[PDB]
Amino acid sequence: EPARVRCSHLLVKHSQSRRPSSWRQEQITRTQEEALELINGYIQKIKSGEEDFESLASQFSDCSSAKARGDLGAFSRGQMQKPFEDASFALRTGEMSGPVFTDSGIHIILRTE
Ligand SMILES: *c1ncc([N+](=O)[O-])c(N(CC(C)(C)C)[C@@H]2CCS(=O)(=O)C2)n1
Repeated sequence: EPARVRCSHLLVKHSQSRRPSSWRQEQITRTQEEALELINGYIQKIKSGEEDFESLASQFSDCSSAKARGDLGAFSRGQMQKPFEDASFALRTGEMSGPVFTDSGIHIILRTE
């Protein structure tokens, strides 16, 4: 394990997220059940090749990271929410997580460095 990893991510918020608003939608109205459907449907399109992960993150991620195509940069442990941190460090570079639940919402993660 390295001291830091670099990941991109796509976040789908829901109405019970920590902050139920984003850059692309002033009030998040969708249920967590609908947030996961989207996450799972993004995963299948990324696996089929129909969709590109960073194109999707730049259009639909409810996180400000979307303006950088999903990239967060490099981070060590002790910084992000534990579920995101653990999931990110359990990835090989170039590997894409399944769903990841944090207080912010539901995440797909892709380790790059
Ligand atoms: C979304 N876009 C950017 C970004 N960031 O600036 O790193 C985050 N972010 C970190 C902050 C705490 C907002 C600085 C996420 C918070 C939830 S997370 O653990 O998935 C990382 N989010």
